[PDB]
Amino acid sequence: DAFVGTWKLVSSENFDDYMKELGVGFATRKMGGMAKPNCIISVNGDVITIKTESTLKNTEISFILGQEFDEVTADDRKVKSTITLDGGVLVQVQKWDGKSTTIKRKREDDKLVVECVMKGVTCTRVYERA
Ligand SMILES: CCCCCCCCCCCCCC(=O)O
Ligand SMILES: Nc1nc2ccc(F)cc2s1
Repeated sequence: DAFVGTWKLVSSENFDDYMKELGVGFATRKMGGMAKPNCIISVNGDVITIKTESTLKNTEISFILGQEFDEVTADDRKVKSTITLDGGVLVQVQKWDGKSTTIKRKREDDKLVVECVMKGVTCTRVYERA
């Protein structure tokens, strides 16, 4: 839709603080902090696939909107994820050990804007088409 494409990270704010709030150790934060991943979003019927590709780590999720799925995150959390579409925004929640984090993906002008929230920390990551 508005989301389908190959997207390249162009900016990131507060990502280290976000990872620290998730419990990510220093070595992994160091790897994440200057990563510039691509995000490849595709849809086939009911099923959305989001691939994240980077030099040191690739991940992939496929899901149906509103159907919970098990996910291993790039920092090796085992989470229960649910993604819905709300006013054009893809809203993902990950739940694990009584905690939660939200990742909201929205299309704004030329950009894919990703807002990641854990507790008091809000990180914003912007991608543009490859
Ligand atoms: C090897 C690098 C691993 C870095 C660990 C990052 C922690 C996972 C949080 C990812 C949030 C998704 C952000 C996005 O799609 O831009
Ligand atoms: N597969 C990958 N997912 C992420 C998420 C964040 C990041 F900084 C690097 C990577 S690599």
